[PDB]
Amino acid sequence: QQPRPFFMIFFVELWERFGYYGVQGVLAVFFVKQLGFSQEQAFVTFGAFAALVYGLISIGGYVGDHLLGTKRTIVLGALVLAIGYFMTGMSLLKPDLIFIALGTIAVGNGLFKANPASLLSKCYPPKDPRLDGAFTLFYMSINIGSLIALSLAPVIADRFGYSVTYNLCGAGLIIALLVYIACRGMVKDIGSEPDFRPMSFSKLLYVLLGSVVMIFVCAWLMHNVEVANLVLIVLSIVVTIIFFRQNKMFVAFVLMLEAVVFYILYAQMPTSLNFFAINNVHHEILGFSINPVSFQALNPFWVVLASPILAGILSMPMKFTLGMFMCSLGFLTAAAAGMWFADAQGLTSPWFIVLVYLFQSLGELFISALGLAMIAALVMGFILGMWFLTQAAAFLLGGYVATFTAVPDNITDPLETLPVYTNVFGKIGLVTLGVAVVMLLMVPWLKRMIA
Amino acid sequence: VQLVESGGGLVQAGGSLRLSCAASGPTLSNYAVGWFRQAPGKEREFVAGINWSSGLRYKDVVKGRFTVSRDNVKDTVYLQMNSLKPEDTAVYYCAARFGGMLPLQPSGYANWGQGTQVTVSSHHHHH
Ligand SMILES: CCCCCCCCCCCCO[C@@H]1O[C@H](CO)[C@@H](O[C@H]2O[C@H](CO)[C@@H](O)[C@H](O)[C@H]2O)[C@H](O)[C@H]1O
Ligand SMILES: CCCCCCCCCCCC
Ligand SMILES: CCCCCCCCCC
Ligand SMILES: CCCCCCCC
Ligand SMILES: CCCCCC
Repeated sequence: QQPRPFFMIFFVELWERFGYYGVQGVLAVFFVKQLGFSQEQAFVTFGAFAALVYGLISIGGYVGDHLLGTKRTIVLGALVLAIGYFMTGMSLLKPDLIFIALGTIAVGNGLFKANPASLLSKCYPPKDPRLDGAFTLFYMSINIGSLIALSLAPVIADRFGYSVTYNLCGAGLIIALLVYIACRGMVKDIGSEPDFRPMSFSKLLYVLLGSVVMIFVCAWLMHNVEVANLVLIVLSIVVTIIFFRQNKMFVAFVLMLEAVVFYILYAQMPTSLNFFAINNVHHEILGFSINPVSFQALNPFWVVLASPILAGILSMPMKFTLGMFMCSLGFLTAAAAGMWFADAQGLTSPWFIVLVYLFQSLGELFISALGLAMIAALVMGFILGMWFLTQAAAFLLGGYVATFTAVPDNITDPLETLPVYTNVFGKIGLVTLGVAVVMLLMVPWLKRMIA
Repeated sequence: VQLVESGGGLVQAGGSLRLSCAASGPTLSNYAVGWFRQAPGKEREFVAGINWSSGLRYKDVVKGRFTVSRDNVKDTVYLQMNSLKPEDTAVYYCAARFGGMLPLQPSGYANWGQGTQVTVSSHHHHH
């Protein structure tokens, strides 16, 4: 149905996302159990990690377009990422390595992320109708890999340890690289302009020097989140100043602030919603026992099923509004489940968390899939930078918010933790409901501005 | 996923016994281990437990007599039972639940040992 390089890109993307989410699903638990962080330290450190992983995505599109070429940067990104995964596996021998290893993943992701999507776009003549379907299959590829990782990585870490789990993440990247190298002939006339000139070693060294610097800067910021906070606060207020000095851009600003709220909520899945499942949900569904950390896999699951369906079925601002109402309902469902539908021992049915993740995933399908695509319809480079900066800030803010659900390591009673989760999830849901209503009210004015 | 309990037996009132719980493939380290007991004609009741990060929970009638502890090297959990009394007679089970929580009812725990008989006799030596 699709060009042959599509299937190569599909499977490179699947395996790279497998590696990434294999780490992400277990990282907060690893912080708590293996490094002895409190839940608060683990949550804010995960927020810092997630912030850097996202903010650095801005680097890989530029490097691929203008410095080394899309295909060269896929190779370099995959190599740095695999090195990062093996470095994380090694951090169990050398605990002092952990932050450097996470910086290597962040920077490696930064170089890699933007480029397979770019490559896929070049596999089709410019107005080919199959483009939309191919990109929906690409998103499904991301989420099949993520589904497998979130399902299996906690089981693997429980049965064989973290060193094995992280080495398998590295192996998944190695197998993405082997499949890419094996299919190189399929994309011989596909690439950005630098792919077809010989590689400039001047630019390659600039990219390696800058990468290593960034790896060390990431390690420092993740170790000292209290200065990551001020770095991003001052960067945010300053870039806000420089956005305000320089009206279709104002729509980009309000949509950016709405996305910030969205990412605050998305950031809870590996932290507060993860530990809520650990502490206050039954670990059995349809009669099978499961690792509650695997509950995170419900997000890609619902995406995998719902992206085709919703592909078959207003315009820009109303889809954002709809997504925000869905996310609000996810957290209100969590709060309601804990408030009214718990056992005498403080535990709630896992079907309530299935529903939380359904709502949350529909919110994702309305918002993050369809955000910067028609933020790109309203707009440049400055707003791309501000976009990534503010969404990284969103992940830091999300870690801070998750700390309101943090449980001391000495608490053992679900009736003590249930009211904490429910108070926080309910207040998140009420604030997000308010935000969705103001979005609804502004939908007509924005939709005029888009004209 | 399967726990083996050991160390039960017959003891006189005021004596002591130590139960131990070991798991097979999974690392017990990620688990809260609760000890339950079922006396003749009653339901399983929570006795004592330790979560994955050394938090402890106890039934009121065994406090000051029972101690739960964990040897994370041997991947084993222990119940030290001192000042034993006849009404402590029961089948004892260890149960394991992932994470930091020790719920009171058996339905909170997915993995179960098979049970060890503990009997405490009123026997005392002749004066
Ligand atoms: C809601 C998402 C569900 C994720 C789907 C899980 C993928 C299947 C796991 C791999 C094959 C099963 O392998 C094993 O099966 C048993 C029962 O099935 C499960 O349960 C066992 O392991 C996990 C973690 O090790 C423990 O939390 C659990 O209480 C234990 O009983 C695990 O999930 C899995 O270790
Ligand atoms: C495709 C050509 C391979 C180029 C690999 C060159 C690596 C340069 C090493 C620089 C060390 C810092
Ligand atoms: C591959 C580089 C390994 C660096 C680990 C540093 C650990 C220091 C422990 C003393
Ligand atoms: C297509 C080959 C890319 C070479 C990049 C490797 C740089 C270490
Ligand atoms: C953009 C919101 C920042 C809030 C800091 C407390």
